[PDB]
Amino acid sequence: TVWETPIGVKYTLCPGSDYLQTVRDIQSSLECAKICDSDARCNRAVYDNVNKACDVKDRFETIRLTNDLPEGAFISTCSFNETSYRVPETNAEYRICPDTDYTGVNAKVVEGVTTIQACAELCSNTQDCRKSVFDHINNACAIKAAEPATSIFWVQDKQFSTIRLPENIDPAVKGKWGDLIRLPVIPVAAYIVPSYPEPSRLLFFSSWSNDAFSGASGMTQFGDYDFATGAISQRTVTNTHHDMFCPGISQLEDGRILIQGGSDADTVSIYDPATNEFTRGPNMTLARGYQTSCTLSNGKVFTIGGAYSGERVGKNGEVYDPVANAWTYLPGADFRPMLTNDHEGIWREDNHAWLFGWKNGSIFQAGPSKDQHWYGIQGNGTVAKAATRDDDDAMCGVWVMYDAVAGKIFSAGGSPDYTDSPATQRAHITTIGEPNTPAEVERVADMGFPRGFANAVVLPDGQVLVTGGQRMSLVFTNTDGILVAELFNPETREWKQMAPMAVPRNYHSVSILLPDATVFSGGGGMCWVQNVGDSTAGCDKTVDHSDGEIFEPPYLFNEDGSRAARPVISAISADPIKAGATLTFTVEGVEGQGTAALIRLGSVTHSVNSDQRRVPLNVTVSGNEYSATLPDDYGILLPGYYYLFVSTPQGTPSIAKTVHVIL
Ligand SMILES: *[C@@H]1O[C@H](CO)[C@@H](O)[C@H](O)[C@H]1NC(C)=O
Ligand code: NA
Repeated sequence: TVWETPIGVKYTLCPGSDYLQTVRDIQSSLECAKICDSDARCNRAVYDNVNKACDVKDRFETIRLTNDLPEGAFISTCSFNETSYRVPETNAEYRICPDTDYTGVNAKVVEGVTTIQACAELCSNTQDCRKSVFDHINNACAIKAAEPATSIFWVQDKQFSTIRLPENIDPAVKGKWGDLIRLPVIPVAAYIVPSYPEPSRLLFFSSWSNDAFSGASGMTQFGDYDFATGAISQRTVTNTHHDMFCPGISQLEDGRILIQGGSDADTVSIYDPATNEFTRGPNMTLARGYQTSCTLSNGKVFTIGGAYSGERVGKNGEVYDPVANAWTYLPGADFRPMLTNDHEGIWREDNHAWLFGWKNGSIFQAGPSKDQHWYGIQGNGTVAKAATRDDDDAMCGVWVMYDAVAGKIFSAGGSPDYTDSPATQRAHITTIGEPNTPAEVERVADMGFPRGFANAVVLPDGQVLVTGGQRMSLVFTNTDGILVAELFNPETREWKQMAPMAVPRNYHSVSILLPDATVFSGGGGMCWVQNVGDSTAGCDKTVDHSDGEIFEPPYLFNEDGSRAARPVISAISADPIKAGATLTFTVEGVEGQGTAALIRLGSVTHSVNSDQRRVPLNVTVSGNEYSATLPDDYGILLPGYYYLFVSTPQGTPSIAKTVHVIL
């Protein structure tokens, strides 16, 4: 049986079970349960039908706390009924969420506060109190330290109640986060499934466990999130003998997803959206993990680096040809020029290269190494310096091609070492034109927050949303996770701070652009255990975030906070299209002339998204009939699957329609 209190707390009564307070003249299970709920310390109690007594820890019956979320779960909204509370003679009202805590630095902790009301009163008498916590077990009141200088998290915990002064957030300025979406496996890696008329599914994957990894295992846990309908499922992919944790990821011309190395460091898996199945690729010429791969102008996939797994040495380039179905080793694609200097040595130094497919089968490497390089696949491979981005390495910085037409790359954050490393606020616009000629680098305004292990996406208007990351790179921690998202506007070279997300998204988190021009932010954590099947019970679960949250940017909102009217792409052929061809589509529901941009479908892991890029379009209109001449350079318009967004003149985007660019 399950009893639900008047605020929504849940207890599970199992008649016939046994396992601080012992109350007699209790007639039933329900009564003992009501005793359990009275006591902030009570997770489990025993009803004794024989002696008619209730023990707060057959002849007996057990009572167990069983909320929809477990104790210690991060929340974005009160799980239970909230109350308002105004401090007498104050004209200052607070929301109170029972059975929850605010974790993080305290401005003050005060002993001998015996009621929630006295805790609210203390908050009212403390300058700059926006969040306080009442400790039901110890009779103490904590005032939380000021945000966003400090990061404060909202956790489900019966010991406490939270007290807050609501902040008015204008979504027309700051966007809006939805609530946490619980997932079966930590989304350490994710990709949009190509589909017509628009994608509806995000696949995501961890390792052999939903919240743990080891080494080679031959299995990956996947989740499948239909963001159209909210349906979620999971599967264990074993048929490719591939633990896909810590891989390279690239989308092929035909929208198949090439997942390369990681825990099974020499294994390759190909996801086919048409079948929803994985097939074995050919083994890589070199075993690799934590490498980046990029799809090229000719549909081949280049990769370099990957010392995380396989041999613990620098890894030269190689290239996959999906038509020959072959890997070729490229020793002339030398790892040495692209190394960082890391306190953990070569294991780290060749990891997570900022790689972009460009003109004539070239590769631009934008970082994270101080120096930028051109790589190529001709002969045995090529390498040359292109520019100096910065005076330090920015390992796991964010980076995105926000304007492929103008060769524009934005990068921000990262840390000089992979871990135990203060993150930078530095940001840069890199401009590329002719491959194997100098790049240009312009330092732009610093980020408002230092961020290691952040994520970034380009939006239809060319702005870049940076989500999560932490002030100091500390693998597998929540520590000083930034919750405030930042929007960088390349037109003004300005940052704006957005609404805060609920959960820190640091190491092993992702972000990715959804077809409604919202951003999924999720994941974080994972536990290392020595062997496949070992117990995770000794793992710090507070750093695991088997969930995500979706950000609506400012462009989705009118000045009054209502949802702005979106253009509708009412008709577009599902036929593939070549570079230089004319895309035509019908647009309804726009006042004045829409703009159009293509955004390549994303794939993401370890602060690496080598599949996304924005290709802005010029359109001409005859009535409701739009036409755009696609760039004729496959270095700009990479093959594969794209979102087509039509935006109002004020910058509100349509739901995307899928466009397939072919060779
Ligand atoms: C992958 O293929 C290569 C070439 O046959 C082989 O020698 C290697 O052992 C294979 N490795 C794995 C890890 O399957
Ligand atoms: Na370093």
